[PDB]
Amino acid sequence: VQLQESGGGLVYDSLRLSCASSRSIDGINIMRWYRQAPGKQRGMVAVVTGWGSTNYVDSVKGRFIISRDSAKDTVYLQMNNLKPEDTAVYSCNAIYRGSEYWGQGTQVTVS
Amino acid sequence: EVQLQESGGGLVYDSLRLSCASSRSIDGINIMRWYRQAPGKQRGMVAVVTGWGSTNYVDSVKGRFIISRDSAKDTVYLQMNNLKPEDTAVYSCNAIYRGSEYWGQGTQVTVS
Amino acid sequence: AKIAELQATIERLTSEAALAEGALEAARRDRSRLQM
Amino acid sequence: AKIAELQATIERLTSEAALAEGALEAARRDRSRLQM
Repeated sequence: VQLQESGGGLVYDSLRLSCASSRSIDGINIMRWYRQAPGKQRGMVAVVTGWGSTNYVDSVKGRFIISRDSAKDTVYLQMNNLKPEDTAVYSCNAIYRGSEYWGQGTQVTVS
Repeated sequence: EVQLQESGGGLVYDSLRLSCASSRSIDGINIMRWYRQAPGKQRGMVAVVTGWGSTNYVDSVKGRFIISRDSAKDTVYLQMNNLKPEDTAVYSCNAIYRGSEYWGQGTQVTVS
Repeated sequence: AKIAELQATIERLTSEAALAEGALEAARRDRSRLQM
Repeated sequence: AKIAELQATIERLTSEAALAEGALEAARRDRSRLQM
């Protein structure tokens, strides 16, 4: 399948994240957010599924939050008044139809 | 609370099995596994298995730890062979009924 | 109900890791912050 | 069909968790080694 990755930005937030699929829309399997400080191993950030369950990676409670419409599968995720050290490549990453899939990933300063 | 008792281990230097039958939901197969915890550290898992035949394992125990089952009398299988002298490890099933997770007496099975 | 409790699996599952690697990621971050 | 999708994603996620859990088993014992 094909996806879309964008919406990150470069700050020191007041920005929006928009994560869609080109297809397989809203057949909402388990689908996840990622980040990675460079030269290291990429990992878990945030995940939402058939229920949009309210859980992410511990470092979020009050800072990273989901929000979805099936508009073009352009699920979102809330990234406000951030915490700096996350400054790294972010990437939503979804697993659909019995197989995993990966987005682009964008270099992002947060601080 | 559902008494998911497991037992039948041994303590020596290999289908040794915390005989992992049921008193509730006789193979009410929703979600179940085994865990482990190496001393002085946190807990973990040797192998996580699924009522749907997909019974995979912790990445290391490959080649020696395989899980199967016998639901016809509710008897899931912890089958091993050729004890690797490291194999001092904690062995116990784990299960998740109604979403609520479940545990037993468990055992740090003393085996080489 | 075949759905209801089969569907009841994932949410604890997806909650497991989300809590799980947190410290595991925090500790290895805390591995990195003070060791190398 | 619905049951099919739920089932498949279950098996994938247990694959994922097992690999991740072995990895951090290795990482935590490494942390303990550098402790000792």
